[PDB]
Amino acid sequence: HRIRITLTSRNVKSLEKVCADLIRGAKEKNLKVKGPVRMPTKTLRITTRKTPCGEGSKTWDRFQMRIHKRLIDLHSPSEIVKQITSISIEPGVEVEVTIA
Amino acid sequence: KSYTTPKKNKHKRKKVKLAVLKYYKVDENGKISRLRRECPSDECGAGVFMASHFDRHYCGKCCLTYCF
Amino acid sequence: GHQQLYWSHPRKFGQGSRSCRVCSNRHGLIRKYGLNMCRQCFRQYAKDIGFIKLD
Amino acid sequence: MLMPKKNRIAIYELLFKEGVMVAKKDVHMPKHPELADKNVPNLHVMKAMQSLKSRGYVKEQFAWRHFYWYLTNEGIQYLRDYLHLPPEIVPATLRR
Amino acid sequence: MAVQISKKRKFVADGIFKAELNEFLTRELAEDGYSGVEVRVTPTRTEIIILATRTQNVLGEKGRRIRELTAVVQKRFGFPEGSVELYAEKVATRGLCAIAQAESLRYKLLGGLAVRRACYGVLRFIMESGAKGCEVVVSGKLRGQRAKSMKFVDGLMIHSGDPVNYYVDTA
RNA sequence: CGGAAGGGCACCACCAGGAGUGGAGCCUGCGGCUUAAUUUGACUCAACACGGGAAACCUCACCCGGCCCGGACACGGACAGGAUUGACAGAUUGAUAGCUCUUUCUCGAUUCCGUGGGUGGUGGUGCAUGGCCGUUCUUAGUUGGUGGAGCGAUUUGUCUGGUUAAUUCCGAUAACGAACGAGACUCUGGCAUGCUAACUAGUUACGCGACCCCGGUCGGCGUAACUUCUUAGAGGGACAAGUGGCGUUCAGCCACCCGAGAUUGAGCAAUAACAGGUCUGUGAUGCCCUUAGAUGUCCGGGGCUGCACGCGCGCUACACUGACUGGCUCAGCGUGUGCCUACCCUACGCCGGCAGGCGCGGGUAACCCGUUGAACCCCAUUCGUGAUGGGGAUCGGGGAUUGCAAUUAUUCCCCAUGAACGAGGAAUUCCCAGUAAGUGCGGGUCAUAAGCUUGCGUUGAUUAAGUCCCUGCCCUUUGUACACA
Repeated sequence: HRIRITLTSRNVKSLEKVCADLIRGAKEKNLKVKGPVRMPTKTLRITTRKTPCGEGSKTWDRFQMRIHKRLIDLHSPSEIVKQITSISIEPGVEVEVTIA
Repeated sequence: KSYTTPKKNKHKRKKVKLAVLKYYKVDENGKISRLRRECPSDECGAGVFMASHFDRHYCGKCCLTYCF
Repeated sequence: GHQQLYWSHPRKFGQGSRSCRVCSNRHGLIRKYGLNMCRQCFRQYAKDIGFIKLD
Repeated sequence: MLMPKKNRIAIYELLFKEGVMVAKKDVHMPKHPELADKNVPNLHVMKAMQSLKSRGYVKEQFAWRHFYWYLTNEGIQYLRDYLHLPPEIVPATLRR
Repeated sequence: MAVQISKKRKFVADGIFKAELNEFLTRELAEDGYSGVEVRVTPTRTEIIILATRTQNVLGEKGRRIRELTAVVQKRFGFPEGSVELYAEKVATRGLCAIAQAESLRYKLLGGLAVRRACYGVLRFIMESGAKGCEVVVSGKLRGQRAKSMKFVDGLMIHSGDPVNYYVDTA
């Protein structure tokens, strides 16, 4: 009954809406909830050639995506969990449900 | 360009005329006589013969050799 | 022996086993994170994958 | 291009039950991942279907590793004339 | 899922899947006025929205071309039958989607219209639909072998900074 | 264009300095030579650790030999009294390539031969190209409409003076209305004792357990709160904001109080052009060539690693601020089990000095490697000016890893061999505040692997805050017989 909900989204502000929606979605249903943990992001440093050939000066690319993750624990049964996460889902945020 | 060594030729197939006539010998009765030996494999039991050469046998696909 | 000398050479390792997934060329590969992609098309297809140069 | 009748029939039969059937631009693969039951090696599906692509009965399109073949209504009668199929049964992409 | 790939490798594969399937459809759906795609990832179901201009040609024969695209992803990318559903949508204010007239320029050039006359057609349409500015470049071989470049620029346009990322469309 | 002037700017420029290269060793790439290839492209800034190119095979684009057609489709023959695919042996072969050769058993219409023709090519043409990159150009310049001047080409706007990093503005003004570049915009850094959250992190107190004589310690366990240390969301915070001098006192400038910042770094970066490169990144491509005895493909081997020589990017030292041996102690970039894919980071106890091998287990990752006990540097002995305990080039013997395959020592470990090198000439490269530089760790390159490079961490300075002396950049005036300038 200590059900874990994980939020993974590429965007910064889009993940902020959904976690705050689940903050509002847990208080409106009045269940014991552990707060959404603002868990550190990771940057994928991809530094390659800008040039296809070997002619030109040495320039290096700087590619970086900062995937960010949250985890929310609910002290509620499984029926309540599937009611909330199945409504108004966006492409940005992925939802993962862990019972333990 | 130019080629010094002549190319090795493709194997021209030796066509056999009336290949089934040289499988059996005819009798005036209603019987058939078998000259070559059938293969004892599971894939081919009776409809496939073996290459009865002058020194040892061979089957086409299952690769079985009957030496003497 | 055509069917056995065709693929007698192992490709369990080496740089000829892995190539690009568009050009199928065997150079400039970014093997990291299981991309299996040449770097030249990676910059071209950076918008279709997501990669942008913020900083 | 000498291929067995079991490989010959299975290529044409899969093309009729679905309007599409895919392959890969990689000759060095033993079995087609779509059909893991029969042999159907990749060099058979590229070249025997290319006989159908050469006479203009299918749409041809490529996406980075894979050839995509959209069978048209003109090619349905070609499979009907060869595989002896009734016209009542229809491809799944024409089903509504 | 059994092998349990990491999240770092998943969005790389998700970006690859967003790259390959979009690029698969661009070369195939090029005569229909491609404008962009967007896929929704959900449990047990794969919802994808495809945007195009001419909604008459997005279906073919009562949705035959729609159903052909349902089984292509079913066979190559490894998805169950019925787990993916495709919805066709119509374009609003299509004169501001830069790739919409980009192909429209080609079929006039490929069809047999003049390089000269087709160029007026695009710049008239983007002003007719309403644009604050534009940057139309046509380059290549013209009237022979030597490379000639024509650039038709009028209005407001920004080339530097973050405004390039999300305020303009480049085709 | 000016070895014409007036200005402004720049450590790919100077002074003052600092650290280097060119001197020695080794490695990489290039030129030349040679052989069957020592594939090739690239040649001032913009070629020369460049093509991601750290090559036993693949990559390989080259050569030595041999398979195979995947020549589809259409046309004429051909044949079921058989159109064609395959083969145990023995010779040959590099092979258990029936590749062929003397000998026959299997195939059933997929199909063979000739004609159209198709396809493939890291085949050629970057002076046919597109696209991409680099450069012009690290600086600030440019374009439309109306209007004005000139018969016209053309020109104004796009600028005297001040000021700015700037065509930055004030301000004059045949200019006005606009637009781009810079500016603006985005990412990150130190300031947040304030909010949200944190049992995938810690803090404070205690419960015990253990040590020494009430107190001190335990990343030894667990717990009543919290984010001060760990992190990310909204944010706020800097604007010359204020004061005193300089300046039409306007644009603005200098110093100072307080405050984490009174000039942090990076991405993007206007019109237009380069006969710069890439056809060897493309199922992106025009034209030409081959297409059966193949410039298509596959396998085996060799080269791309050769060596009188020259050059460049790099590492190591040339020693006492140093070498060695022990004690010691502090990181965040990161990364980690894969569609095919046959391939993960490793904890622990062990065998062995060692490379390595055997059992289990954690981790798809703030959980585990790991609390990343990383180095120079701190301390204590030996060394003692000796090319010597600096230096490790060369070379021999031995042990395993990766790999089917290392021989040209893949790669590492042990012993031993112990060369030059005494601070490097004419010259030349980079840098001014966590800056040059000393130093180590991640990612790509990887089956085995960093002498390269992108990032990150430790330690961390000398000199200057100026100039056009040299070398380059942008304007104005000026003269031209130049206009591929």
